[PDB]
Amino acid sequence: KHNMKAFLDELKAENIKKFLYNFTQIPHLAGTEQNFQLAKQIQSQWKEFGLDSVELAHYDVLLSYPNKTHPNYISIINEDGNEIFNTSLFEPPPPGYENVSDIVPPFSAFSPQGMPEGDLVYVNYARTEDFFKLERDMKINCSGKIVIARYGKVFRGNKVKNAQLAGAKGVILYSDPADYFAPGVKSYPDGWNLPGGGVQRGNILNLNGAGDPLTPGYPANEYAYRRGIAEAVGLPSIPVHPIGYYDAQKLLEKMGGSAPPDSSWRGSLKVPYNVGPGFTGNFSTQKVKMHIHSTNEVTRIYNVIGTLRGAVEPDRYVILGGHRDSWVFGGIDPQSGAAVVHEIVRSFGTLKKEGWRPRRTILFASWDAAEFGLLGSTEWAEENSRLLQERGVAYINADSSIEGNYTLRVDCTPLMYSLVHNLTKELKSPDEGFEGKSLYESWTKKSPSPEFSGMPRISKLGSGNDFEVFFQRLGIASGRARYTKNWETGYPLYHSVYETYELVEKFYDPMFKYHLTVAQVRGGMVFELANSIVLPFDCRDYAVVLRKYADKIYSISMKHPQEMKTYSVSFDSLFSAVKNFTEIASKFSERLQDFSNPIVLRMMNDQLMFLERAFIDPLGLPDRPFYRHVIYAPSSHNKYAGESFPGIYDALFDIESKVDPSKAWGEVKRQIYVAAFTVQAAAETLSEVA
Amino acid sequence: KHNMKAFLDELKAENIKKFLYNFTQIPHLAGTEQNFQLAKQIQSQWKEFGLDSVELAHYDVLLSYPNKTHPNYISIINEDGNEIFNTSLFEPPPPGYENVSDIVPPFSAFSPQGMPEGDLVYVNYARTEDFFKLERDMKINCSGKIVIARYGKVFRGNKVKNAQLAGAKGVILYSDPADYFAPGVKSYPDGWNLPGGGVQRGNILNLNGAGDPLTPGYPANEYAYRRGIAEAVGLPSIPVHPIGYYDAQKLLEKMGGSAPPDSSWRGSLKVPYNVGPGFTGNFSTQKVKMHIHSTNEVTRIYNVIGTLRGAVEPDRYVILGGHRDSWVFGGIDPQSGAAVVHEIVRSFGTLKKEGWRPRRTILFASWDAAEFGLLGSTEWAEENSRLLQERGVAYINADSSIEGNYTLRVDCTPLMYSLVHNLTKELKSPDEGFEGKSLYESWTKKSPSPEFSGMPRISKLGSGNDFEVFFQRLGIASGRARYTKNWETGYPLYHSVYETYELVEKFYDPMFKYHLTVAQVRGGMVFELANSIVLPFDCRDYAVVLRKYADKIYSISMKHPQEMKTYSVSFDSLFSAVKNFTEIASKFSERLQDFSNPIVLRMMNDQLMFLERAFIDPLGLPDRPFYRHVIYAPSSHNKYAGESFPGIYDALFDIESKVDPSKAWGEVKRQIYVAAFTVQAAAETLSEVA
Ligand SMILES: *[C@@H]1O[C@H](CO)[C@@H](O[C@@H]2O[C@H](CO)[C@@H](O[C@@H]3O[C@H](CO)[C@@H](O)[C@H](O[C@H]4O[C@H](CO)[C@@H](O)[C@H](O)[C@@H]4O)[C@@H]3O)[C@H](O)[C@H]2NC(C)=O)[C@H](O)[C@H]1NC(C)=O
Ligand SMILES: *[C@@H]1O[C@H](CO)[C@@H](O[C@@H]2O[C@H](CO)[C@@H](O[C@@H]3O[C@H](CO)[C@@H](O)[C@H](O[C@H]4O[C@H](CO)[C@@H](O)[C@H](O)[C@@H]4O)[C@@H]3O)[C@H](O)[C@H]2NC(C)=O)[C@H](O)[C@H]1NC(C)=O
Ligand SMILES: *[C@@H]1O[C@H](CO)[C@@H](O[C@@H]2O[C@H](CO)[C@@H](O)[C@H](O)[C@H]2NC(C)=O)[C@H](O)[C@H]1NC(C)=O
Ligand SMILES: *[C@@H]1O[C@H](CO)[C@@H](O[C@@H]2O[C@H](CO)[C@@H](O)[C@H](O)[C@H]2NC(C)=O)[C@H](O)[C@H]1NC(C)=O
Ligand SMILES: *[C@@H]1O[C@H](CO)[C@@H](O[C@@H]2O[C@H](CO)[C@@H](O)[C@H](O)[C@H]2NC(C)=O)[C@H](O)[C@H]1NC(C)=O
Ligand SMILES: *[C@@H]1O[C@H](CO)[C@@H](O[C@@H]2O[C@H](CO)[C@@H](O)[C@H](O)[C@H]2NC(C)=O)[C@H](O)[C@H]1NC(C)=O
Ligand SMILES: *[C@@H]1O[C@H](CO)[C@@H](O[C@@H]2O[C@H](CO)[C@@H](O)[C@H](O)[C@H]2NC(C)=O)[C@H](O)[C@H]1NC(C)=O
Ligand SMILES: *[C@@H]1O[C@H](CO)[C@@H](O[C@@H]2O[C@H](CO)[C@@H](O)[C@H](O)[C@H]2NC(C)=O)[C@H](O)[C@H]1NC(C)=O
Ligand SMILES: CCCCCCC[C@H](NC(=O)[C@H](CC(=O)O)NC(C)=O)C(=O)O
Ligand SMILES: CCCCCCC[C@H](NC(=O)[C@H](CC(=O)O)NC(C)=O)C(=O)O
Ligand SMILES: *[C@@H]1O[C@H](CO)[C@@H](O)[C@H](O)[C@H]1NC(C)=O
Ligand SMILES: *[C@@H]1O[C@H](CO)[C@@H](O)[C@H](O)[C@H]1NC(C)=O
Ligand SMILES: *[C@@H]1O[C@H](CO)[C@@H](O)[C@H](O)[C@H]1NC(C)=O
Ligand SMILES: *[C@@H]1O[C@H](CO)[C@@H](O)[C@H](O)[C@H]1NC(C)=O
Ligand SMILES: *[C@@H]1O[C@H](CO)[C@@H](O)[C@H](O)[C@H]1NC(C)=O
Ligand SMILES: *[C@@H]1O[C@H](CO)[C@@H](O)[C@H](O)[C@H]1NC(C)=O
Ligand SMILES: [Ca+2]
Ligand SMILES: [Ca+2]
Ligand SMILES: [Cl-]
Ligand SMILES: [Cl-]
Ligand SMILES: [Zn+2]
Ligand SMILES: [Zn+2]
Ligand SMILES: [Zn+2]
Ligand SMILES: [Zn+2]
Repeated sequence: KHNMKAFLDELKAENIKKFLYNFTQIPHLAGTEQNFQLAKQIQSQWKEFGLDSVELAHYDVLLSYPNKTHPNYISIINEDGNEIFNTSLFEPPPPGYENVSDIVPPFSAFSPQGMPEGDLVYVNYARTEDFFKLERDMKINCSGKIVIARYGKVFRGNKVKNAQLAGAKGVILYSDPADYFAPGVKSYPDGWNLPGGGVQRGNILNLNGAGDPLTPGYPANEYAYRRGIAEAVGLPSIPVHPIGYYDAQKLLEKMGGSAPPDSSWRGSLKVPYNVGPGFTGNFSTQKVKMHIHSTNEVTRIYNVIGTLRGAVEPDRYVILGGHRDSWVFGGIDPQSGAAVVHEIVRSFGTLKKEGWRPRRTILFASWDAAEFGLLGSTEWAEENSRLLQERGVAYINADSSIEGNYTLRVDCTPLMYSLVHNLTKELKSPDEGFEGKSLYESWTKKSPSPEFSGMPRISKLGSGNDFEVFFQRLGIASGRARYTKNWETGYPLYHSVYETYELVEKFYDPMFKYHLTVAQVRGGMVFELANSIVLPFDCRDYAVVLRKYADKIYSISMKHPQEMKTYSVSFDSLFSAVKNFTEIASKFSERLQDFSNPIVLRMMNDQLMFLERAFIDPLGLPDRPFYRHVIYAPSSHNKYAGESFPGIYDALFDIESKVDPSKAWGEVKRQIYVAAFTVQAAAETLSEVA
Repeated sequence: KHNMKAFLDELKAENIKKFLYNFTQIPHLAGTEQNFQLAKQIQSQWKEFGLDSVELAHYDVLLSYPNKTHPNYISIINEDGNEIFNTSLFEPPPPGYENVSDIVPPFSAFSPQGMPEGDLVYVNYARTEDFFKLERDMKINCSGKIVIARYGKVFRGNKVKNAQLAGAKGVILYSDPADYFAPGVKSYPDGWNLPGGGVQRGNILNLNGAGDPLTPGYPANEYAYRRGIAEAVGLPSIPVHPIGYYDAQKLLEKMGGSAPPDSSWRGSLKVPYNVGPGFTGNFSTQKVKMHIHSTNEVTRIYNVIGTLRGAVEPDRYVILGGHRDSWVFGGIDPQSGAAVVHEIVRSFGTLKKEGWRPRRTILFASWDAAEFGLLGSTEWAEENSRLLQERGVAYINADSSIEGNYTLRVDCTPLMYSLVHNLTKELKSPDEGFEGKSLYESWTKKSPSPEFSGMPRISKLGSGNDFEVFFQRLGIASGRARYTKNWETGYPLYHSVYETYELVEKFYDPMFKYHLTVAQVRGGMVFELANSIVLPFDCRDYAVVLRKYADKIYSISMKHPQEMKTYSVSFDSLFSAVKNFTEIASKFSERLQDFSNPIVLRMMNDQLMFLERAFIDPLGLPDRPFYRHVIYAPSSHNKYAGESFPGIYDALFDIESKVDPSKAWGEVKRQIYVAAFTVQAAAETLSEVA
């Protein structure tokens, strides 16, 4: 038989290991020859594996690179203009790689050039709440200052956006051991902790889902008309550079001015964590100077797109995609994901060579330039948006398979909750102490649901990964799964040169059993979405969460009862809409269970497929035209986090500070109307069609 | 048998006549009790006729009405502030109706209040070219003036928009006998010409497809959050009032200043048609004073929505819709259309009572408030947009069935050209001298195609009618057909109190044979769209027109060869896209002809249905977010006319006057890229799906 169990049994830990080794011997930075060579290799291998067609889809997009002959660095500058301390020009390379060529030194992609000279202010994580604390409580003025911020808690671009708007002329980002050095664990190469010379790379764009900064809305193809740099989307306006904690210590140790307001502002370094501005009396006349010479350059990128044509519904697409580009070796990010995708393609291909085809078409994607702002997946979706929104059933992402070895982590639409629960009950747990038990059992024990007994935690989707354009712009049901760490007690080497094959094989997953379990979850999801007669979506699960989200947004508003009285702010329409969605979903599920008629089936499969699509508003969210999903959007304060009813949430955020409360509460009421209307309209897609 | 011929044979001229009489005895102005009573009657009758369900869909939208106790009028005002002449307070009512209550006096809907006093400038038709001539050639300054313009040639709102931007403080609109009095024909009631006391009503909004000015994007339902009047969409900012030619003569006869530049500026009145500004020397000290007291008021409107559920594909909708609201009696506009819709519903119902159902669902609509800006159809489409864009096969409009008695007029998407040609070859011509000949033969003889021998003229769609939201915002294939006049040699009584049943029965269509022929065309189109196994769309016809439109836009650009050299403006991408569309459409048509498999059929019917949808750009046209179709949009100078490649056309329009030619030609290049990309993307929807 060719059923799911046949597909799953063909997946092998040893193959995943072989592929991971093969993908991580040299750097694969977006836009470089080595990453084009890897694209060609994967294209060739996916053809060998048995896919019907495998093509490269290329685009010419804005990328950013350091200048090879004028390196980026930061200085402490004395009274005379002598540079008395300089940060590192590169991370000490890991053992055995000290002669590998073309390792990109640490930099912040898309930083402008500049050499700003100034006094530091230390801004904790540079979160919006951290800036509120500085300015409103401590009365510290960031205007004209260089801010030094520690990484962690939110996406780094959001930090830079916050720093900009606070008036800063530069940002130094660093990794504090409080956030990236786990107690009792050795630094790389003898454990998985971050050494003092390690540095986290990463882009600092604020694109809000636009993709290539020069071509928002349209693919960056050969005839594309590009915005000028001055009109580009999302580019930072102040120089930015990341450093390690050895170099950060040398910068923080002289900080004067105000004490930290409290212990949540102190990291683990042996420094005062003084907020500034400026250094203590002896060194009051020294300043910090940035030297940033990186250049933005339109560069060709390549996606690999593999097709396994459906036997019955070839015009319905289930997509498994993850990126291929890495900052350096990509040991975890993304090659632990890409190796899993490669073995999934191999397994589907094995079944295909034996005469099997899935019911629906499966598309497999190896995306380029994800590290520079999800550029490869976004340009491809812009090029193919008409096909995807009329044919796209689901998107399963496949970036890093592991970020820890403790338990499963799943983030997905409520439409896939039942599918995930059912699949994980049929898979074996890889965990110690759970041998012979299901993955559902181990996951639920380690990561319990906050609301329900005997259920696991599943998170929302925001951004930060290649599902973003599919889910937040186009409204295609999306999910992701990986193995993760224990939060109760990014990983330390994230985006550093130390993310290697050896890191994974020695410290994360020596037997590749966690990788195998992730391959079974992602591959299993794809198999069920592409083969189940009725799409494996349960609309009643959306109804349950919509009520939770409506309760939660109402509770936020109810912090301001006088204003709700004054401006007549009612959530009655939104609760009515959610109640109607609940009733209609219940009736639809009865019909689905109770309907030989392939027209009624496909009519009902179309109602299932277009249900996620119904939460899209074609006008987008306010000043964010490419975030269109009314229920979820990436948080306006943290791209990594999903926010529910984002339009209403943003209208309420810090509302007590708004200068015209009538207008502000009017906008809250407008967002309640948009949300209530969208929920009711989605509900009505599930009604009998005529 | 229940086939098309059975449907068509059941339609009767005598029933159309009976219904037209029934619909036109009292006024049915949007928002009034009489028009709600008619909605209830139609709902009841459509139920009786056999529809599965018939509901009222209501919305609360901005309407505009005169003040019953402070009437609108225009004055000539002397030096002392004595009003020496006043325009009429109402049109003399037609014979037998002089005691009918609730006739709305002539007014311009949505005019603001005001009493501006000034000197006139006569602006011909107030077209953009007329304003160019005044300002650039004659150096006449409209700032602070009351402009008097004649109706005709373009939609009246576009006139008011032009007048506003020229700085005017008021607009007087009038009907010149050159445009509304056919030579040798008697005035109403003794012929179909416009009498001197007749006045054309009509709204003067510039909504650009938004629908209700207070709720753009979302239905004006019970919980809607409304913009303030100051933020409303499309409202004119200067007072506007329409008058007849007896009253216009009294205003024009004193005009001084400059002579008309040429004979195309002179109408038929016995006046000089002097452009002004102001009156001749004897009366130089007199001014014109407007008195406008109309009020905008949120008012409930009602659409009737009838459903005939499909037997095989109930989730595919073919829509026949036209409006019900009229300015006064609606003898032609819209009741000549609504009477045809009523007989079509009756005929489909007859077949339904005998056990027949169409293959796909047919929706029938009686729209409200079309006269106030297509409000009823637009709010309904906003409410149901998710259902329509995933299920909508086609929209056939049904406003006035006649505007003349000479020949057929069809405006539609190229996807319906073959369907119309085939249907009209099977229908009998109603025309004198063509007895026993087909309607195709008579139409083609009277209205030949410009480009092809032995083919009829079919026009493009713009706006001005209720197909606008379906076609231009949502991308649902749309069409319209009516009987029209001979252009080689609006109709005179358009939007006047003289549009009565007697007008039609005595002067336009005494036997109701032209109405019957229109019922066969519209009803026949609906029958074929709702019943044909394969959708009756021919993608190759789109390929032919796209090449014509690309040739035409290139020719416009080629008026500026130096600039195209300087800024490297190439249309190569657009021609490549059109060539690819041609090739792919040809291959798709081969597969369609050559494919027992209902999945392949429906897959291919989905490719046909979503082909119009592929021409929608989710970002809309520049500053017009609700006009989304890249191939067609209503002209930016005349809402009634369709324009092809509107984005490029507007970027080229008057480009030689732009102050920064680099930026202007950059925008032309951007629009060429958007157009080329959209054509290629539409083409790719017709490729094999996997
Ligand atoms: C959830 O689904 C329910 C349907 O089960 C749906 O109920 C609808 O609610 C609206 C109210 O928002 C009802 O609207 C009424 O319709 C009648 C005509 O049928 C009108 O006469 C009413 O207007 C009068 O009363 C108003 C309220 O006091 C006044 O503001 C107004 O000026 C009039 O005097 C009113 O429009 C509608 O009938 C029902 N439909 C039903 C029961 O089938 C509810 O709206 C759905 N929720 C959401 C968020 O969509
Ligand atoms: C109409 O359909 C045809 C397909 O039949 C399609 O042809 C495509 O055209 C593009 C050109 O716009 C081709 O792009 C080339 O792709 C190759 C790789 O396959 C690249 O190496 C090429 O880039 C080099 O050359 C460029 C031009 O001088 C340079 O600008 C560039 O820097 C590189 O040196 C180039 O990208 C593409 O291969 C074909 N696809 C085919 C033939 O299958 C055409 O685009 C379609 N029309 C529209 C409007 O979409
Ligand atoms: C990664 O694996 C690929 C696939 O086996 C290797 O590429 C092959 O290399 C051999 C011998 O050098 C060639 O004969 C084949 O043509 C290649 N096949 C391809 C590209 O599909 C590649 O060498 C491996 N890389 C590493 C670092 O081990
Ligand atoms: C930090 O780096 C800078 C740049 O390389 C060093 O400054 C340069 O030193 C060289 C060697 O003497 C001189 O030729 C240049 O004139 C210097 N450039 C300057 C001062 O801007 C600097 O000495 C380094 N500091 C430390 C502590 O290594
Ligand atoms: C997950 O598994 C459950 C348990 O089998 C499925 O629920 C059953 O579905 C069948 C077929 O429709 C019904 O006959 C049963 O009554 C259901 N049992 C329940 C609800 O306890 C469920 O459909 C699966 N989810 C998927 C496939 O997405
Ligand atoms: C238009 O026709 C309708 C439908 O026949 C007439 O309405 C009917 O009037 C009769 C007698 O007055 C009532 O018994 C029915 O209940 C009505 N039927 C409906 C409303 O569906 C209406 O009178 C006609 N109007 C004119 C002006 O002739
Ligand atoms: C035009 O209409 C106005 C408004 O009705 C007339 O002016 C009014 O005349 C009455 C009757 O004598 C006076 O009571 C008001 O004081 C007048 N209002 C004014 C002058 O603003 C005016 O006479 C009419 N002109 C003609 C020629 O009929
Ligand atoms: C209009 O009528 C023509 C003539 O019958 C149709 O074209 C024929 O379609 C059949 C069935 O696919 C083909 O076998 C013939 O070769 C076609 N004849 C031609 C092109 O001359 C055409 O499809 C009809 N258009 C519709 C139904 O939209
Ligand atoms: C356009 C908004 C996102 C910015 C593009 C880079 C995205 C990149 N993503 C990542 O680095 C992701 C984050 C995650 O999903 O855990 N890393 C992994 C291991 O999945 C970044 O954070 O830098
Ligand atoms: C929002 C843009 C259109 C404005 C709404 C009123 C539309 C109204 N339409 C009409 O009066 C139409 C015009 C036509 O299609 O021939 N009249 C008829 C007889 O069909 C108007 O012109 O006044
Ligand atoms: C890189 O820096 C060198 C000098 O170190 C300079 O000559 C060159 O212009 C730069 N490269 C760029 C900007 O691409
Ligand atoms: C912060 O300091 C600078 C002094 O350079 C000043 O110009 C700016 O307005 C200040 N912002 C405040 C006080 O909010
Ligand atoms: C793998 O799990 C073990 C046991 O809990 C632990 O000692 C080790 O630190 C884990 N590795 C990582 C990278 O979390
Ligand atoms: C209409 O005009 C009368 C006086 O003629 C005035 O009292 C009333 O306010 C007006 N009605 C409105 C503005 O609806
Ligand atoms: C038109 O005339 C007015 C005089 O009231 C003037 O203010 C305005 O600027 C003029 N416009 C021109 C000359 O373009
Ligand atoms: C109807 O057609 C006849 C004959 O050509 C013509 O005399 C009459 O004017 C037409 N009526 C209208 C309204 O065009
Ligand atoms: Ca783009
Ligand atoms: Ca609206
Ligand atoms: Cl992932
Ligand atoms: Cl029409
Ligand atoms: Zn990644
Ligand atoms: Zn990453
Ligand atoms: Zn009309
Ligand atoms: Zn009209």
